[PDB]
Amino acid sequence: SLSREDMESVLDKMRDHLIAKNVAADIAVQLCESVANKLEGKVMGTFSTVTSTVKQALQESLVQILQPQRRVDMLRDIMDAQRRQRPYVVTFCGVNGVGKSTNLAKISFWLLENGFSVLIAACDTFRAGAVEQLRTHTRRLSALHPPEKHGGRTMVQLFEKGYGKDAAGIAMEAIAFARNQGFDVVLVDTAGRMQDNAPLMTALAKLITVNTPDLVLFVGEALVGNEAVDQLVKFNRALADHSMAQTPRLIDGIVLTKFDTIDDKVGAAISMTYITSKPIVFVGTGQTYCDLRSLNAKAVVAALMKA
Amino acid sequence: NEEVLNAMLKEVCTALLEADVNIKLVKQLRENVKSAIDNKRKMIQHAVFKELVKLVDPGVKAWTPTKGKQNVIMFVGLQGSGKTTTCSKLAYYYQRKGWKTCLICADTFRAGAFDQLKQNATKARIPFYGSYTEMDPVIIASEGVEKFKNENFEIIIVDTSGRHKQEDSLFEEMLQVANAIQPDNIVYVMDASIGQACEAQAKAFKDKVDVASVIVTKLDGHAKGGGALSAVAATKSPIIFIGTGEHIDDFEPFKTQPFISKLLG
Ligand SMILES: Nc1nc2c(ncn2[C@@H]2O[C@H](COP(=O)(O)OP(=O)(O)NP(=O)(O)O)[C@@H](O)[C@H]2O)c(=O)[nH]1
Ligand SMILES: Nc1nc2c(ncn2[C@@H]2O[C@H](COP(=O)(O)OP(=O)(O)NP(=O)(O)O)[C@@H](O)[C@H]2O)c(=O)[nH]1
Ligand SMILES: Nc1ncnc2c1ncn2[C@@H]1O[C@H](COP(=O)(O)O)[C@@H](O)[C@H]1O
Ligand SMILES: [Mg+2]
Ligand SMILES: [Mg+2]
Repeated sequence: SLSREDMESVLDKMRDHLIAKNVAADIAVQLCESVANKLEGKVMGTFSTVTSTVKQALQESLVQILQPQRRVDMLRDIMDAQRRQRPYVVTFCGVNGVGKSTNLAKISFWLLENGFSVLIAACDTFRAGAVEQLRTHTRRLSALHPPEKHGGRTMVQLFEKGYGKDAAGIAMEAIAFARNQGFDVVLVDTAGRMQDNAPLMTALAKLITVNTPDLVLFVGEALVGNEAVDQLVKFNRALADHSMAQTPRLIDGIVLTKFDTIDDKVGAAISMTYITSKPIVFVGTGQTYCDLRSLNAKAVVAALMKA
Repeated sequence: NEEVLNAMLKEVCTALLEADVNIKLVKQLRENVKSAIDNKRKMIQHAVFKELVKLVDPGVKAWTPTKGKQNVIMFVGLQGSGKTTTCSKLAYYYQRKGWKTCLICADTFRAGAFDQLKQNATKARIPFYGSYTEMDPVIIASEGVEKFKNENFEIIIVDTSGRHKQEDSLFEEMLQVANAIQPDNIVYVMDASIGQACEAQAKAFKDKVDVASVIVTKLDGHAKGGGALSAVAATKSPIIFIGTGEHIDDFEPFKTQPFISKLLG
């Protein structure tokens, strides 16, 4: 049979490996202890070894964590939003410099490419240059998607009330604007905040509670370490406490960015989809509009198992 | 008693792993505190603390500007690590101490990069240079340093765009900016939340350009900044300042003792 004592060392090697490939330390621990429980008291295959057995077990549970039950078909959800004659509202949020604003632009490009109109709501009213940053994007996009290429319709537009104003109220006026001017999607950009800055997390929660977006997306850099876990736990804990609903609106999906910087230390993807049981909706792989990928769960796990 | 060392020691290996210290370093620190050790959690936690100090200290004193000469400081680092904000942070630091300081924006890529630095600099009443139109960072940085030289500035801080080791193009462009303005100090700015991918990038930066100082940002939150041990290792450079928030005065000079304390528990 397979006792815990036999697996003890190969399990320890796996844990250390996963940790080295940027899976959060406690997740690696929990991950491997699951593999232990699953295997205890079972017999191995005719030609299998204790190593090959736990290796395969680990690989399967990794694939399952990465592709979770709930998918997020975004264009399909937008199609449905169009039947109800309301805009589809997406809120991006996350800690500082992870790539909210820039991946919001990439997603706009993707939406425009499928023929939806998007109003970008500039609801980072704090950080220097946030508005001009989004303005630059809007200018770049509506040059790629001008009215003369869409029957005269304006397809992207920035909604901005400059710096200093309440984010939630701007988001509200934008969604209100999109309804009246016929914008298919509103993408709400929000300012970067630390996950345990009470005032800022309440502000974020207020913007979400007040405007009830269709999709809240957490944005996290793939470079991040153990912080991946804390950021999500506390963001999700903030949306649930500073909310006055029965089943409160939590984080719906993840945008894993800077994937092009981590080589095969690809572990942050496991860290995030393990705590939230939500899907990685897009992977960000660079700085241009073209650098947006889906998440190939089989192939990410492959990179994680290799070194 | 061999079991009371290890139980108390794998408990410290875990704290450090959770603090984003490179696993290589933990595996090494463990058998270092073990070899060198031959009321009980003090005889151990002290010898761990000492080995950690050896890791933050590169053995090199930090570069400092001289009053009355031209001091050019160039910032580099991964995308979104906090260079730009830390630029105005550092200028405001020197300016308040009575130096003639100024900021140059040599980012020609990031949307609204110049607007960002211009608003930062304008709020803090600090002279800046940059361009909405010029697309070659080397020309802005050159013509910027050249401008502020002619006006006898003491601290000329040059902000550059975020870049990462696998984009060979961007790493060349960095070396080209360095060669053009010939900085007296290159600062590598790093996010305190960075995971295991840190050593690799930092080495890559130091291998291409001459990094001589490190600043750690975003330490005001939950991250203990254990990546800094690897950054110091890779760049052979001391941590000079830490960033502790979004504002211009959320900045203080790095002190070794409190940082290792916070890193440990
Ligand atoms: N290599 C790489 N860089 C990326 C990726 N996504 C974003 N970036 C870069 O990372 C930096 C972060 O950009 P930004 O979008 O402003 O992030 P942010 O989270 O909005 N910042 P803020 O906290 O101030 O709102 C930018 O320089 C952007 O070009 C990615 O997938 N790969
Ligand atoms: N809480 C906190 N936020 C910080 C700190 N330093 C920077 N920030 C914030 O982090 C974000 C990124 O800063 P920024 O200077 O734009 O990054 P960058 O790396 O210079 N720019 P680039 O995208 O070109 O790489 C901004 O929201 C900035 O205000 C810090 O020490 N603490
Ligand atoms: N990312 C952020 N978004 C919104 N407010 C912030 C952020 N970071 C800090 N603050 C706080 O917002 C207030 C704005 O101050 P000021 O920018 O000086 O007008 C201060 O109380 C700051 O501490
Ligand atoms: Mg932003
Ligand atoms: Mg910058």
